[PDB]
Amino acid sequence: AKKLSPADKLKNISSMLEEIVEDTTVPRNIRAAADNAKNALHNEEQELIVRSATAIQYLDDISEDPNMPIHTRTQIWGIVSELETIKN
Amino acid sequence: FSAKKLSPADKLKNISSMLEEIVEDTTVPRNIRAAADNAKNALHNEEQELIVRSATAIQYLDDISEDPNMPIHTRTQIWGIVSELETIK
Repeated sequence: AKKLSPADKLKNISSMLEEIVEDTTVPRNIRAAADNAKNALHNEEQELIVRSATAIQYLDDISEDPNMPIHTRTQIWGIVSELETIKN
Repeated sequence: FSAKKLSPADKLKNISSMLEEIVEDTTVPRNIRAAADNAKNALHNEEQELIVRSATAIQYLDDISEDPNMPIHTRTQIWGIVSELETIK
């Protein structure tokens, strides 16, 4: 009857982020934004909800970019929605 | 200004597609696959407004989440679908 642990959620989100970072079809700056978001989630000086908010902001900032591929936008939406579920 | 975002239509499409993935997934208990189809059809219940349909779909998935037989991969897929359903407003 396992629920998903905070560690598992962060690992899943980070993998979704690395999927964008490694999608060499994606513009450099968007890949950079996803890696910043990814690194934000591993800031050990912050608790999870503060890391999550930080990562959300890096992702919202880039969502404003004119050359984002349709597939990447759907991906970011999923990552952000998952980030917003993180509580405690 | 509102942010560049997916349309509600596109969110629903993407959620339905993710649900269909579990439905067609043979490694999943039939009851959990049926729950994911139930959730998917709940989204197209044009009898209700979007908030209620989303919640109904979430409810199907939350009810089946307490199933001890659920595979790890499916649990992650459902967390993603629920998260996205929760943004439907």
